Amino acid sequence: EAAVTQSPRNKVAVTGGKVTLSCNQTNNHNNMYWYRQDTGHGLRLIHYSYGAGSTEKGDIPDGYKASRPSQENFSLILELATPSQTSVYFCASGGGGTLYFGAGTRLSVLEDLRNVTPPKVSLFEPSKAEIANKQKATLVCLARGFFPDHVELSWWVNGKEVHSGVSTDPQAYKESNYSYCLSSRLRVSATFWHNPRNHFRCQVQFHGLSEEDKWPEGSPKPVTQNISAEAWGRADC
Amino acid sequence: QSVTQPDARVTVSEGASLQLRCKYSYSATPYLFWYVQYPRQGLQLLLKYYSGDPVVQGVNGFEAEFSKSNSSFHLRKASVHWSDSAVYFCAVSGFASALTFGSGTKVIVLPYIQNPEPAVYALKDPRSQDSTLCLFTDFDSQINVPKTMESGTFITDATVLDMKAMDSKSNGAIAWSNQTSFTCQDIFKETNATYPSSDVPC
Ligand SMILES: *[C@@H]1O[C@H](CO[C@@H]2O[C@@H](C)[C@@H](O)[C@@H](O)[C@@H]2O)[C@@H](O[C@@H]2O[C@H](CO)[C@@H](O[C@@H]3O[C@H](CO)[C@@H](O)[C@H](O)[C@@H]3O)[C@H](O)[C@H]2NC(C)=O)[C@H](O)[C@H]1NC(C)=O
Ligand SMILES: *[C@@H]1O[C@H](CO[C@@H]2O[C@@H](C)[C@@H](O)[C@@H](O)[C@@H]2O)[C@@H](O[C@@H]2O[C@H](CO)[C@@H](O)[C@H](O)[C@H]2NC(C)=O)[C@H](O)[C@H]1NC(C)=O
Ligand SMILES: *[C@@H]1O[C@H](CO)[C@@H](O[C@@H]2O[C@H](CO)[C@@H](O)[C@H](O)[C@H]2NC(C)=O)[C@H](O)[C@H]1NC(C)=O
Ligand SMILES: *[C@@H]1O[C@H](CO)[C@@H](O)[C@H](O)[C@H]1NC(C)=O
Repeated sequence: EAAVTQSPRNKVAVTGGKVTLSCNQTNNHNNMYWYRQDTGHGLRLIHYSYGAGSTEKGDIPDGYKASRPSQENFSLILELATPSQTSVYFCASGGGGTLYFGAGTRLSVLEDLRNVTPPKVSLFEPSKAEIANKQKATLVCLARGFFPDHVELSWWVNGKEVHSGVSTDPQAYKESNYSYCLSSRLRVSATFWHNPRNHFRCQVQFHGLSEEDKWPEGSPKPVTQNISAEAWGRADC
Repeated sequence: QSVTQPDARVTVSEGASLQLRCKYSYSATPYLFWYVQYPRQGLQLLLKYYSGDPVVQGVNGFEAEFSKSNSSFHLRKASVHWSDSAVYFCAVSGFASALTFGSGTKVIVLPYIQNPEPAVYALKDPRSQDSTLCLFTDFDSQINVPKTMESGTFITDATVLDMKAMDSKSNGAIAWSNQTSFTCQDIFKETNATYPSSDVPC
């Protein structure tokens, strides 16, 4: 086998909430660890275990509890979540030597849940100028107004997910104190853009509240959802 | 118990060599590693050292030399390539000591744009009147993308996109503003060749 899986991958919590991050490995490794990555600190060890049934504290164990129920499971329990705990958490399993990692869990612990807002995604069309001189067409997608920045932007052409030619921002930028933005380019050939049968779609999967979760406001619950903007190729002359 | 990476960022050109410095403070006979992180995934091990040969190799001629002598484990790559851009982390452990990581070093390798055509285009969002933004593209990897000044105006950081052709690498940055009438000519004032969306049928 080959796997270390974290869940949930994304999470929004309120100050004082209970959060449990899970990790399951199909490596039989005796060791498991929980780290948090933060700008200016790289990865810092929180807790770890040398074997099923036992827990050992890492360097910054305050605020977190760990629990290794069996060989392949290692959980981090933030009993009373605090804003300082919003971070990207990584789980790893290890056989005395090199560590095998998970994909990460994005966690936001808010003082006020009502700051959670989904994005508005806009699809800007290719410049005719660029098209004329370069025979290439850059479609740029722009998502804005989303508070948690737990999102993934994708491109779909004629129903199939596209990778060649795309370049989206590696990190969402904050455009206000509780609002983020993210962009992406999809450059195609003028020939391809000029075909009216070609259907372009910029998707942005937003991770927000769960159906369970209480929403303390008279507005739509900002639940997890996909939001898209699309366009079709245009003929020319 | 302690690892130190002095440089948080290293910008190198494709073709040029790369060295990442790592200093460690461990009582014991430390174990030493170098992990790399591609954008938004976990860390993948790059190379490791436990005992014997002080010079360890990894994938792609990535070398790391150990020295109790002066407590370092510097990473080196003879010639770097665009795909090498990532965050490189150094780590130290030991018998019954969990891995300790450095703060990381983001390596930004600039590709060679053979024939660059700096142009700033104004794009439009049809399903929204007034909605427009500026696309700065095809510039050379050495030029510095202008920074924002005002509120209500934003300029992203350069990104490099690749198409499926031998050339097809292009630099780009995006800008937009909620202002009444500011053009792409002034927000990207420190650059070359502004092609305006004057449009022509033939
Ligand atoms: C152009 O846009 C700016 C920025 O506003 C933001 O635009 C995007 C980037 C979005 O992602 C959002 O984050 C946001 O809409 C406008 O600046 C904003 O101006 C308003 C009006 O003055 C400010 O509201 C005030 O907020 C203070 C807070 O103490 C209250 O006391 C006031 O009662 C009032 O409501 C807002 O704070 C300010 N935003 C920032 C980040 O400074 C700008 O007005 C707009 N200009 C035009 C001409 O449209
Ligand atoms: C360990 O450091 C030595 C010395 O380098 C300098 O002196 C330090 C103590 C510090 O104050 C800095 O100014 C410098 O880092 C390195 O010396 C070189 O060693 C190589 C062989 O390893 C030799 O071929 C060079 O000629 C030496 N340099 C000089 C100026 O003579 C040494 O490389 C370091 N050890 C390792 C394993 O890298
Ligand atoms: C948002 O859109 C994505 C992409 O279409 C959906 O992804 C699918 O998710 C299910 C369950 O997670 C998988 O079995 C499929 O294989 C996924 N497809 C792809 C192409 O990734 C996702 O489910 C959608 N989410 C919401 C909340 O609507
Ligand atoms: C483009 O403008 C820059 C910035 O002023 C300048 O340094 C450069 O000389 C111009 N381009 C060329 C090819 O000279």
